[PDB]
Amino acid sequence: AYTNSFTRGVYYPDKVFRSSVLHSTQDLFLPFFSNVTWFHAIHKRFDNPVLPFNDGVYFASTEKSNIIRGWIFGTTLDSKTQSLLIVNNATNVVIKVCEFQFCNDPFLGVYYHKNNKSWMESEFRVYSSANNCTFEYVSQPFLMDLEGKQGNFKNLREFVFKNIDGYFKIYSKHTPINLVRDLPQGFSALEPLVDLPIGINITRFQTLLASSSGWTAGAAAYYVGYLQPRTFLLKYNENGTITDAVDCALDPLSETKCT
Amino acid sequence: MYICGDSTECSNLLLQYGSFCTQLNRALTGIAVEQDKNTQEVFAQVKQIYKTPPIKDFGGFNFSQILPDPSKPSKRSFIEDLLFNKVTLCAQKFNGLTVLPPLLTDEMIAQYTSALLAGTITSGWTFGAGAALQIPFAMQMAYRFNGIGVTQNVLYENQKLIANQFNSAIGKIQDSLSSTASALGKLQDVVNQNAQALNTLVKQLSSNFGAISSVLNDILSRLDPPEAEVQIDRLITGRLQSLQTYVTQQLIRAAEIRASANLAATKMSECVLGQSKRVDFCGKGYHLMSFPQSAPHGVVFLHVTYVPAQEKNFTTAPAICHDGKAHFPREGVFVSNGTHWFVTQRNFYEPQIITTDNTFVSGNCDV
Amino acid sequence: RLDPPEAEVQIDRLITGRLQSLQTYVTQQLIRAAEIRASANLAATKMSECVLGQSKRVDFCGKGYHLMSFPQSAPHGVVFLHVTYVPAQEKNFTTAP
Amino acid sequence: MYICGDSTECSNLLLQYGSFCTQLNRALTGIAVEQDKNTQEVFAQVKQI
Amino acid sequence: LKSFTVEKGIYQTSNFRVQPTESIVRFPNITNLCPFGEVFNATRFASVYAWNRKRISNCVADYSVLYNSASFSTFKCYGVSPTKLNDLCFTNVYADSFVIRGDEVRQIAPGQTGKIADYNYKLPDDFTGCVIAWNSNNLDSKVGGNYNYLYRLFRKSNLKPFERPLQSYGFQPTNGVGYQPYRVVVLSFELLHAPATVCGPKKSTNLVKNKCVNFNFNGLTGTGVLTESNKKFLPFQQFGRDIADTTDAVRDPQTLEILDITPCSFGGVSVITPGTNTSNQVAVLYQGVNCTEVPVAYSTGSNVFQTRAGCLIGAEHVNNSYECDIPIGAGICASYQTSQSIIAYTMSLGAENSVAYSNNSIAIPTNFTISVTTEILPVSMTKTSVDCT
Ligand SMILES: *[C@@H]1O[C@H](CO)[C@@H](O[C@@H]2O[C@H](CO)[C@@H](O[C@@H]3O[C@H](CO[C@H]4O[C@H](CO)[C@@H](O)[C@H](O)[C@@H]4O)[C@@H](O)[C@H](O)[C@@H]3O)[C@H](O)[C@H]2NC(C)=O)[C@H](O)[C@H]1NC(C)=O
Ligand SMILES: *[C@@H]1O[C@H](CO)[C@@H](O[C@@H]2O[C@H](CO)[C@@H](O[C@@H]3O[C@H](CO[C@H]4O[C@H](CO)[C@@H](O)[C@H](O)[C@@H]4O)[C@@H](O)[C@H](O)[C@@H]3O)[C@H](O)[C@H]2NC(C)=O)[C@H](O)[C@H]1NC(C)=O
Ligand SMILES: *[C@@H]1O[C@H](CO)[C@@H](O[C@@H]2O[C@H](CO)[C@@H](O[C@@H]3O[C@H](CO)[C@@H](O)[C@H](O)[C@@H]3O)[C@H](O)[C@H]2NC(C)=O)[C@H](O[C@@H]2O[C@@H](C)[C@@H](O)[C@@H](O)[C@@H]2O)[C@H]1NC(C)=O
Ligand SMILES: *[C@@H]1O[C@H](CO)[C@@H](O[C@@H]2O[C@H](CO)[C@@H](O[C@@H]3O[C@H](CO)[C@@H](O)[C@H](O)[C@@H]3O)[C@H](O)[C@H]2NC(C)=O)[C@H](O)[C@H]1NC(C)=O
Ligand SMILES: *[C@@H]1O[C@H](CO)[C@@H](O[C@@H]2O[C@H](CO)[C@@H](O)[C@H](O)[C@H]2NC(C)=O)[C@H](O)[C@H]1NC(C)=O
Ligand SMILES: *[C@@H]1O[C@H](CO)[C@@H](O[C@@H]2O[C@H](CO)[C@@H](O)[C@H](O)[C@H]2NC(C)=O)[C@H](O)[C@H]1NC(C)=O
Ligand SMILES: *[C@@H]1O[C@H](CO)[C@@H](O[C@@H]2O[C@H](CO)[C@@H](O)[C@H](O)[C@H]2NC(C)=O)[C@H](O)[C@H]1NC(C)=O
Ligand SMILES: *[C@@H]1O[C@H](CO)[C@@H](O[C@@H]2O[C@H](CO)[C@@H](O)[C@H](O)[C@H]2NC(C)=O)[C@H](O)[C@H]1NC(C)=O
Ligand SMILES: *[C@@H]1O[C@H](CO)[C@@H](O)[C@H](O)[C@H]1NC(C)=O
Ligand SMILES: *[C@@H]1O[C@H](CO)[C@@H](O)[C@H](O)[C@H]1NC(C)=O
Ligand SMILES: *[C@@H]1O[C@H](CO)[C@@H](O)[C@H](O)[C@H]1NC(C)=O
Ligand SMILES: *[C@@H]1O[C@H](CO)[C@@H](O)[C@H](O)[C@H]1NC(C)=O
Ligand SMILES: *[C@@H]1O[C@H](CO)[C@@H](O)[C@H](O)[C@H]1NC(C)=O
Repeated sequence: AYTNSFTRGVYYPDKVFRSSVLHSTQDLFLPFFSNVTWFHAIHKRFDNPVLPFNDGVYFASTEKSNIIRGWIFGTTLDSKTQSLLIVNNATNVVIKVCEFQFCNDPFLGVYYHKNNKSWMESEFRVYSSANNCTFEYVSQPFLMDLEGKQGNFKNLREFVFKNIDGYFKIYSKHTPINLVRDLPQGFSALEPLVDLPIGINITRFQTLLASSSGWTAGAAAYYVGYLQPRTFLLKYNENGTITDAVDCALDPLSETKCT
Repeated sequence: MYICGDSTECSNLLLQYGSFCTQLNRALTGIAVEQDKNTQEVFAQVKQIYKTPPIKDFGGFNFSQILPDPSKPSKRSFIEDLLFNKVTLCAQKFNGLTVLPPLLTDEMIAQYTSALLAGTITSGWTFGAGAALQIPFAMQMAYRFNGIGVTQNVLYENQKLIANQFNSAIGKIQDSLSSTASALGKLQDVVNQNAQALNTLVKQLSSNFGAISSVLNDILSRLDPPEAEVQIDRLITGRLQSLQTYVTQQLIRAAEIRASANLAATKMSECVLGQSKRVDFCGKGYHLMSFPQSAPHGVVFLHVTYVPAQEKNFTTAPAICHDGKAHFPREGVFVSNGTHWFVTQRNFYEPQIITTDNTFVSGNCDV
Repeated sequence: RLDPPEAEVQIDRLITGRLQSLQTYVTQQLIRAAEIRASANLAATKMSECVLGQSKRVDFCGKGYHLMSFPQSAPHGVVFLHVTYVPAQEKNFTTAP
Repeated sequence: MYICGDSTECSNLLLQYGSFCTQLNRALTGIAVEQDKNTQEVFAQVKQI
Repeated sequence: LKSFTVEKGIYQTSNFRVQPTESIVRFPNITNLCPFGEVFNATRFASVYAWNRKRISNCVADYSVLYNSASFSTFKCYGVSPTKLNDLCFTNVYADSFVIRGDEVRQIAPGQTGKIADYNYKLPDDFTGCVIAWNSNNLDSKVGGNYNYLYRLFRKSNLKPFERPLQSYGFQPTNGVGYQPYRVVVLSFELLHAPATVCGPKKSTNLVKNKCVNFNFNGLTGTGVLTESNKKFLPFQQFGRDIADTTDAVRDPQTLEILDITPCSFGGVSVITPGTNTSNQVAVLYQGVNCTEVPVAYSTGSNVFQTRAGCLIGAEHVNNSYECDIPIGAGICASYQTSQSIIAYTMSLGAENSVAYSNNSIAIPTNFTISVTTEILPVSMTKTSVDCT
């Protein structure tokens, strides 16, 4: 589905504390109402495609229980060039920038409630094979609200992935909402989550999930969008939290507003 | 400081160029002196200081809202305080940007305007010519009516109605200025122009002007004398040009401001200290007097004017013949809606019997 | 002291400095001319309205009531002698409308 | 169109020089508005044809 | 004024600026460390024949944690120094870890002599790795003597730059001075070859407040007064900027708090005096400045008065009213009077008067006085022309 965003994809660009200051910034931004690609993770049918990392990727999803464990980033994804593994769970990540040799289905693959629903871990293709490595990082044993607690969907795991002059940055934000329908209208800035002076280039990125013919279709939606160089007027509240934003290129009204 | 403060390199390299700062010092100092002077002419036009008497027995004319109230710490008019509240907008010091407070104080200007209004109401137009001479306000209004060629009698014949109309008008202007703010656009724009000019001047500090960076300290730390100079001279050049630009439009704005100030001083000395005759100069309609009120960096005038409202037309004749001789009106004009002929003052319908004293003879009828 | 090739740099530096100083002087000169011309227009108006005639404008031809004035040439300037009437002593009475 | 007429590189270069031409544009815009204002003030002194 | 005599009045003079009081350096502490602790301190190294080659990047080449060691005898680089490694960022660092004969420590250094040196470790002609000599006899020692670290590499073919003696039975503590086994550790790093991904450590000092000090916080160098501030920074925002996009607030890196920046006082200075022959007593004024700091640079004073437009020195205050003679600002004016001294006061706007308003009396003049007054107006100035050339 060629959906359209409304106001999402806004992340804090800097560490500057601006109090009640309306500041303009020209940078990679996801355009307002930009048409974005919708994906339904089908649990034979599997929506796990390798999509281009066209210089800045905006991922969004409300899933629960960490169905999508992590990301694969690379320009070869076949151990020829060092690739980034970002498989994550409750405690910490196992960030791994290594010339890893991936598999066709390189993920743990916990297929619960799918075959006949008792419990187990199916495979361990998370570690397919490796030509070498070059570096690995393990983050703090945190505990983020990414586990399975549905209630009313409030785990909006929007993620901004950037790789500029070698520094790879990840912005994120947990946004609670109530409407269980498609992305509701609202404003919520995405704070930086992790910076990494990796120094590599990513051309293709693939998802990591957690022939199932006959099983019901998967119930999980996530959106992919691509940022583009645009100018945004960002409103820093008294307490330096971005509360509103405008894009000149949207329409003449926004153009005159920002000018 | 503004260009390259806190550097011996800054000092010596600026010394290389010469005396540009030297000139610009007087450049801005003359502007400041001119501001202070302009204030001096516009306001301090009185030798002595006057004070209103306690008894506000102005023939029923209400002087209060404009008048000072002892209660408030600032002895401003009600309207002047309202204007102060209406008009609205100090982090720029960081680069030697200094604001010199006006020599006078809003309090001093308030006292000056208070004395001006008091002297006006008390002694008509004489105080300007010299020592103020007490007069009845009604007498002054009669003299103004004469000045616009209006017979005094009407003034007394409608004293109460005139007072009521004046009171309603002053209240209405009070309410209008209280509600809307667009009237103060001129002063708001002046303030905004100044602020934006200073703000942009500050902004220019961040430009490399083709240099590797816009941080003189970073240039000094990273580079050694030769290429440090190669970059620093370029930065100095750019900041220099920005500064002369700023000084220039400051000069031009000050020039036009001085022209406006001279115009305002003339308006003061003419509308206020006397009853002029230049059409529309003292506002639209037939000018009577005016009342000044200070505002931050500006002045406000309350032009009071007469305006005819209702009309009743007639038929006229150039002159009259009584005994084969031509009689003409001394003043006014003849008028007849048929039945009878009369003469009246031009600016008011006051029919009168035509008689010997009203008119004067000249020649015979045929011509 | 310097061969023409490198000396060109210093020559350009001095050229730029002298020309920019000259144009700054020109701008100052023309603004001075602007205000002096405004003053001259004012002076001509005063000449016509006070010398050639008796104006009613308040304090336009000097303080007090204006009677007439005289001109006097001055180097690059002019002087006016304003003759004015002014009451001196005042004694007050009782009035009626 | 004058300083760097139709040149992306020249525009990028002039970007380092602040907003001088921006201020100049503001000024000339004010000049044109002043022209119109002068015309209005000097001519349309009456509001009844 | 380029004159031996000056007219009575006020005249602008050289400005004044509060010079800094001291310097302060506040920085975070020793951060993450590159894999150097292992290279220059470990229980076991690699074999001489299998001389270790470790690529190091994406870390902090913290020289502080490395140079805190005192076992080194002479640890300096021919082109750089460890001390100034705080503000140096590396691309990649190669670590060479192997155990050899003690006498072979220098033979690992570039520009050495001996055919037994290149047998196990060839000497490249452009080696920037600084040589380090340190004691590792205990680490390399074994009771009977370790012969496993042999130098059997006797390849006849010439050895290229980084293409991949046995006078003691084994590595024993009984080896004499200069003969005990030594672990050769060299930080062979190159710049301009790989993208910058390694940066250096930092150093900090104590804190001060309410003083014009040259503060350096996280590389931000600037002079000002540091005062505790109630502004609430965000958990990740360490500084704030004003509408002018200029730093105004800074959060301490070490402690978690917010501090303001207040550049220490400065402002014009001017002199007020009567005519030269009139007297030789002067008044000094500091526009937009306070007497709090006037003793910085007449420092005694003994006659000081605060004013909205600055604090005056060397003049006497008067609580009387007179016409302004030399304006000062904020309705303050100076005059020279009686013994004679300079005095300041509140200007007398004018003598108070109050007309006997009765709207029943009329003041009619009895007579008049004709007056003559002068008016002066420029009408022109001298022409001028120039040859541009
Ligand atoms: C010229 O116009 C001025 C109008 O401001 C006259 O000053 C007086 O101003 C007050 C309003 O502040 C007018 O109304 C008075 O209001 C006060 C208090 O205001 C409110 O509270 C009282 C109850 O305490 C209530 O009665 C009022 O209506 C307000 O709700 C009252 O205490 C007064 O009694 C009075 O109502 C005055 O009317 C107004 N006085 C006059 C004569 O207009 C000023 O006096 C006028 N100058 C002359 C010479 O007439
Ligand atoms: C326009 O026509 C009006 C009609 O009245 C004029 O009124 C004027 O009013 C005065 C008196 O108030 C007249 O003088 C005398 O008026 C009395 C009675 O007044 C009216 O009635 C008589 C007829 O009974 C009529 O002749 C008057 O004109 C008045 O209309 C008369 O009994 C006397 O004979 C004597 O007229 C004025 O004569 C009268 N003026 C005129 C022209 O009629 C009003 O003046 C007129 N306006 C102008 C500018 O001419
Ligand atoms: C660099 O300088 C010294 C090196 O030891 C440390 O600074 C100060 O040391 C104090 C005593 O160890 C610490 O006081 C404690 O602070 C904690 C903070 O949660 C309190 O819970 C505890 O009750 C003590 O008050 C203090 O942490 C620290 N303060 C300052 C301004 O420096 C410090 O070394 C550090 O040690 C640990 C605690 C980590 O912070 C390391 O990253 C670091 O090496 C360094 N100062 C810093 C980071 O600001
Ligand atoms: C930056 O500061 C503002 C307030 O200064 C934060 O918004 C919230 O506004 C109110 C009014 O000041 C603050 O007081 C009260 O806090 C309690 C919770 O402690 C809350 O229940 C009240 O309704 C009221 O908000 C409040 O502390 C403040 N923050 C919160 C969470 O309530 C603004 O959120 C701050 N910006 C940040 C944290 O990014
Ligand atoms: C969450 O993630 C961490 C890894 O980031 C997991 O760490 C495990 O710890 C043990 C002992 O160190 C290792 O043997 C395992 O290989 C790690 N598990 C992996 C890599 O999958 C941690 O166990 C995870 N916790 C949960 C509840 O999933
Ligand atoms: C006032 O002058 C007008 C002009 O003729 C006289 O007649 C009026 O003419 C205008 C149009 O020109 C019409 O609008 C009116 O309806 C006309 N009114 C009448 C009564 O004719 C008018 O008579 C004059 N009034 C006088 C002399 O009293
Ligand atoms: C006007 O007539 C009255 C007659 O009483 C006098 O008023 C005096 O006016 C002066 C103002 O200069 C005051 O100083 C006196 O206090 C007033 N005295 C009285 C009794 O009113 C005086 O004869 C005349 N005023 C003049 C010439 O100024
Ligand atoms: C000049 O400095 C003194 C203090 O050094 C100012 O007086 C007050 O001093 C107390 C000391 O606790 C402060 O709390 C006040 O804030 C100070 N007031 C001000 C306005 O700073 C004195 O007022 C200062 N004079 C000026 C700035 O003109
Ligand atoms: C995205 O959605 C909008 C609205 O339907 C549509 O105009 C636009 O063509 C879509 N983008 C595509 C098809 O690429
Ligand atoms: C396994 O068995 C049950 C039998 O009813 C069936 O509901 C389901 O389709 C199968 N898959 C599960 C439980 O995931
Ligand atoms: C891993 O080992 C091989 C040699 O066996 C080497 O070529 C490669 O550079 C090593 N590291 C990576 C990231 O490929
Ligand atoms: C200063 O000027 C002269 C010469 O010093 C001197 O006679 C005079 O007393 C002084 N000025 C005045 C106005 O007295
Ligand atoms: C003037 O009088 C006031 C009140 O007595 C006093 O506070 C002040 O110190 C006096 N100033 C001088 C110069 O006498």
